[PDB]
Amino acid sequence: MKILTERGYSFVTTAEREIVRDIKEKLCYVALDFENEMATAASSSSLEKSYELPDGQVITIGNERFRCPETLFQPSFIGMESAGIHETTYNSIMKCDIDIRKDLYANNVLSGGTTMYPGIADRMQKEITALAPSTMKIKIIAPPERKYSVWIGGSILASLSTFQQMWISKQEYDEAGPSIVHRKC
Amino acid sequence: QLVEEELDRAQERLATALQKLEEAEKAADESERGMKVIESRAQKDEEKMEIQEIQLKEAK
Ligand SMILES: Nc1ncnc2c1ncn2[C@@H]1O[C@H](COP(=O)(O)OP(=O)(O)O)[C@@H](O)[C@H]1O
Repeated sequence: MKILTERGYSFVTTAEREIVRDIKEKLCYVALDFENEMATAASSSSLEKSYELPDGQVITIGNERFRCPETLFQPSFIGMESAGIHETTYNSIMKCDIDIRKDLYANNVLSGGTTMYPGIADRMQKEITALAPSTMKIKIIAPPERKYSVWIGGSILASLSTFQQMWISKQEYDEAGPSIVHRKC
Repeated sequence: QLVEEELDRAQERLATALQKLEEAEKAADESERGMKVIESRAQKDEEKMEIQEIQLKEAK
């Protein structure tokens, strides 16, 4: 919403925020190499696509398409101090015991909606490969339905027979108070 | 006789005009049908083209 104002389009309402969310879900992708992608978009106009708001009024966006999700890898674009998702993944790995991180390097599982951009698995693998030692096999696992992985796994879990003793019954709550939840389960 | 001759001649010509209008609106209907099917086809083709071009992008 903030980066689209430099082309003239101004979305300020909450409804317009929903419109911009739809634009993001339809036109944005992750660039494998950000710098030369930027130079390419500057040179030609083959990256420009068009979107039609729900009153006519087509809008055309250029390098915004990949500048929007690039923030995941350079969170300094929005004034945050953290590191990109590739770097926090690598740090979380390197915070684990040296014997399991070879098997962690090869089972990076992606989940949730924000991991649905075209080309995010390739960029992620490139970055982690550049960070990790040159002997490990980096494998990014990105299922085609990863937007509902949490719900699917939750149904699998709640269906297990060995899980039917892990519920928090009403009686346990009546005994222990709301603090039952984290104190035991 | 001028009154009644203008009357019935203009009336039958008005009938011909309304039939021409019905023909014109049916032409509008068929043209609109062609337009809608063709634009839907264009939409499908364009979205598939975009999928395939980005697939070549990732592949290469
Ligand atoms: N195809 C897509 N491409 C890019 N982003 C998407 C896509 N689909 C959803 N999103 C983003 O994912 C978010 C919703 O994802 P979701 O996993 O449902 O989050 P939550 O689990 O918190 O509800 C939205 O903010 C939207 O911007």
